[PDB]
Amino acid sequence: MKVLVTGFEPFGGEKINPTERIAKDLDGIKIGDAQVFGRVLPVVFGKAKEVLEKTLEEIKPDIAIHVGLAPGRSAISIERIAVNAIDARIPDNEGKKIEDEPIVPGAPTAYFSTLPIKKIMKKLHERGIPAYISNSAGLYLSNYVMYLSLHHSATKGYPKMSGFIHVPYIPEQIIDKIGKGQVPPSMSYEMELEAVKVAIEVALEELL
Amino acid sequence: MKVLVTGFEPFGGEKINPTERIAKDLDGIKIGDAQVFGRVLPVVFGKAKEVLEKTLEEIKPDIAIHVGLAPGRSAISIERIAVNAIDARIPDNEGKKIEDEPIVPGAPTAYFSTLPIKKIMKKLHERGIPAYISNSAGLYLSNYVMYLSLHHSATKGYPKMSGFIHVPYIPEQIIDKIGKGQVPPSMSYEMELEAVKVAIEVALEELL
Amino acid sequence: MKVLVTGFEPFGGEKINPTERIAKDLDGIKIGDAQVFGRVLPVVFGKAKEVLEKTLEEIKPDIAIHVGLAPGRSAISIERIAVNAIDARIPDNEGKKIEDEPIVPGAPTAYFSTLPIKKIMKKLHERGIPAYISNSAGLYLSNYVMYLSLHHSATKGYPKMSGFIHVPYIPEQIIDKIGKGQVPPSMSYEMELEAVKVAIEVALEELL
Amino acid sequence: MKVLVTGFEPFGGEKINPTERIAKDLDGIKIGDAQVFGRVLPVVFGKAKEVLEKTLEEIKPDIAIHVGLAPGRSAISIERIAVNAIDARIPDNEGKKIEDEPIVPGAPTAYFSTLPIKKIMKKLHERGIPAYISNSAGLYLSNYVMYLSLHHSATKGYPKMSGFIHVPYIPEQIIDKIGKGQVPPSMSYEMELEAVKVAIEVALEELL
Repeated sequence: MKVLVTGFEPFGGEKINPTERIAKDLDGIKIGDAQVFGRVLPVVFGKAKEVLEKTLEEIKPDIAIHVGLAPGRSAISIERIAVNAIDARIPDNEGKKIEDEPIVPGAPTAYFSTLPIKKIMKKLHERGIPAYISNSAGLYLSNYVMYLSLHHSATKGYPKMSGFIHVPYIPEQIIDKIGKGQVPPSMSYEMELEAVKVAIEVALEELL
Repeated sequence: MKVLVTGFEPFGGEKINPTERIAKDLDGIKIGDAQVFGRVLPVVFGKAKEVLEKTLEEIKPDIAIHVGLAPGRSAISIERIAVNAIDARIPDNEGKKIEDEPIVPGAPTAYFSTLPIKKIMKKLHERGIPAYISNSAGLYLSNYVMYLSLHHSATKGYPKMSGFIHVPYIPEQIIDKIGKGQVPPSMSYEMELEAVKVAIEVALEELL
Repeated sequence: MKVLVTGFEPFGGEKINPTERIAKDLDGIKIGDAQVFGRVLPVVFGKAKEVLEKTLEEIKPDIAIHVGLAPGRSAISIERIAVNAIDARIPDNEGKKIEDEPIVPGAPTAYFSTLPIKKIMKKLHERGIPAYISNSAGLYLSNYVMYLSLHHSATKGYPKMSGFIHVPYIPEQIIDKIGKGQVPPSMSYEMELEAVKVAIEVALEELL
Repeated sequence: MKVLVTGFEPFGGEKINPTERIAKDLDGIKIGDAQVFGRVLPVVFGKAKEVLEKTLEEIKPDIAIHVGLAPGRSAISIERIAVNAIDARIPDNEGKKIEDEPIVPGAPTAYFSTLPIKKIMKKLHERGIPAYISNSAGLYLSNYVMYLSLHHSATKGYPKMSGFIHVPYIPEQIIDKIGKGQVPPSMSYEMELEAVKVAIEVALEELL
């Protein structure tokens, strides 16, 4: 079994992205039988697609789990739908703000996630990790790589399970927002890392 | 040196209060030289005063730090003011909802906290624990024991340093609010317990 | 030109639904040349589809604008996507909580709204009405009638423009939440009614 | 009877302050028998005190009602306590950020508002205006003029009733926050202006 876990580099003035450090910490580990591969994608439209399609070609994983920073979210949000659109409020890391573009012209409006999302969520809960089902992943880079990967799954037969997990801020990133009058929700790094490993595990008890 | 730490029992339909477990975990420990005493107060107007005045009489602490559950807060809130008023929205644990009462008739409108609150906050930050100064402690039981203790300090000469710390929900308490459509901020138990020990330590580097 | 405007009856313990009163206030009026029809649908899965398909059959409108109460929203939210799913958190008004059902089995995952949503939003703004594009309509009755209507548009050729608008609470509904410790955003009735007539007007300058 | 109503000029990057326009709209009107005077104060520490003490000297009002913009509040908040402290997060309009200063050295820690605040709140509610009792006015300019005026009342015998009202944003100010990714609560200008006149009226049925 081969399992891809991606995370992103820091974007829009974040000094840090907790998902980069999750991609890197799950890289090369094995959950029993299954090899896990962890890769960090650019927050750059175009380049992220390119890098993601090479990686899926090269590893050809059975389960792909894409992870992102969802600022101001208070729990682990498990994504239900990727939609065929970019409408970037902020620019990707190269300066490209893209308003109202399809991701794949002619490809479906939307794709549902193939991860067992309610089981993942229920498991997280009995681990005492607060989690819920999100119904929008935005229309920036999370939804973009969440859509391109459910599309390659549909087009090429692999990955077999694909989806997206949004994690809160970690505590160490809150303490300079406090500074400009703001205190967002956070979640410890350790809870987040564990949440994406509990996810990998209910994905494997399902995907055969 | 003697240090009191209080926490409260669960109130208003919480199954758990993280501050009860913090009172109990700091009880009997020693931070160097200083003995720490941890006591859990009732969320019962009247009875909490009684219990708190006996304890301050019996231990006669140099530093008193009172800790409470602040539901929906996203960070450790360090309290600046206790005010002379009850206006309970919900009832205390015995059924007493008290609207617009003074705590001590004739006593001052307000008391400022004697804890080094900005230093505490600054230390918490460099520990990567998100923290801020709160300017209202409500007008229920946190403000009641926060005022009664700044009053005994003013009346009797001890404690020398007194204040209040509000902690978020812990994660294990969020997962049934998710159930009734709500996901509040949470903070890990371990971050909270550490935050109140980093507080005890900057209090002692100050109080001589 | 014929224009359908729907609103819903009160649901889940709301004493009132502002959209029922908007359906009823735009009924029978004319914006120039165009006749406007206002109808109130049930918040009852099944029955709402039935009632909505009869109405579209009987009026055969060129523009259909479906309006709902979005509790806790602070502005007029103009909906981008209806998705093929019910996952009701609360029960519809008859007692049916439906978890994970398709609306139309075999029909597309999603439909984009055919209303000129950015122009509507930009117009609202220059009218000083705060408005934004929402990317999820839930998976209760708003998304259900928002999807059934973009599906009849796709299946039957009419309506030509279809979409959904979510309005805040009106002020008179906030004052009893204050009572159980909550104060949600509200918007005046009059701002809301005006917002859906500014919408009808940029829809008609577009739809020929 | 003489009634002072103050409002503030725009501060910290607000293009507008709705309270300036309320001070100006109630100026010179009469509620029956009672003359109402409306004055706009600077958001400048020092200068606001000066201007407010001249005005109270010159009008010598029986009721003073001080009104301010509370950004991000969703309802009319009626203030309970002015406290003797500045701790400005942002600078006043002249560049002075003042951290941890007393307003009046030697004067009381706090003052309770003399307005009949629950009656005001109850009346607002039966007018369908959402309103609640706030327990902190910040430690910038609202709390500063809210304290200076409860202090002149205590020192000089007039005003007889004094307090502070915090109003939400008005809608026209929300539409450029939407732009930088934010949509705060708003309240229509008209609801706000009416709320401070319903206040003046329950203050006069009380103050003799």
